[PDB]
Amino acid sequence: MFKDGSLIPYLTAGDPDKQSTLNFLLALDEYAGAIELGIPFSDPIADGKTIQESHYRALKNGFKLREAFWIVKEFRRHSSTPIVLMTYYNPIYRAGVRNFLAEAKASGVAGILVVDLPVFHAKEFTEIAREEGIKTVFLAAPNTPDERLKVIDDMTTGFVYLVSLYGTEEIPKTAYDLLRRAKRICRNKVAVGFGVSKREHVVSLLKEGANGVVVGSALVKIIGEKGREATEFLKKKVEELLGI
Repeated sequence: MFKDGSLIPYLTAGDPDKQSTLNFLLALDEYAGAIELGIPFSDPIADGKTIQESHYRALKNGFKLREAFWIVKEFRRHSSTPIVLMTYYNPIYRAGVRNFLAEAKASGVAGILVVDLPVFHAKEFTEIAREEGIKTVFLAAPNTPDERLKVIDDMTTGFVYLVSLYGTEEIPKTAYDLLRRAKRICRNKVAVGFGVSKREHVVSLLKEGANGVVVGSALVKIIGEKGREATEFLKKKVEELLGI
């Protein structure tokens, strides 16, 4: 979904509020190959500490599901950078898969990543996503075996998102091994969420074959600290990571 060498910011919708999120997106767009917008959830058990706290913040401040769509829709007026909605299944399930995906599209979403999509539902979900015009993004962690990477690559229409709960401050070996395995298997492009915090991380990861590098925790850490005034600090952290 993005150019090779792309940096992909991840932001939590409504952290600290929907207007600020929108502001952060507009400020980072010029460096983005694509953007992951996370829908906060009460039990984000698949995320690392930093991102989990951002979900807590967003929810405490009163985030409401469709505000995520408001954000995408407003962003669309200014830019066409691909946006991938990242969510837990619960919200989608409760709202009705097709309804959600349909609403997602109408607002401008290009792709969707369902963190904990039950395998039992993968098939129908992907079919509906295709019908509704939304590209799929599936996640794989270091404990994902080659056979599953393949099943994942065959269902993916957007890109494969490789993650590492490991944290770091070096990229863990197990993260690199996942990347190496994926490139040897995936036809789709792959993006990596290995918690980059330094310029050397971005350089290395792209050099090792990542088509794109997601930058989430780094960005979210500044937002948890600066609140609405995070903007400028965000632009500096991305420039730092890009060597500019």
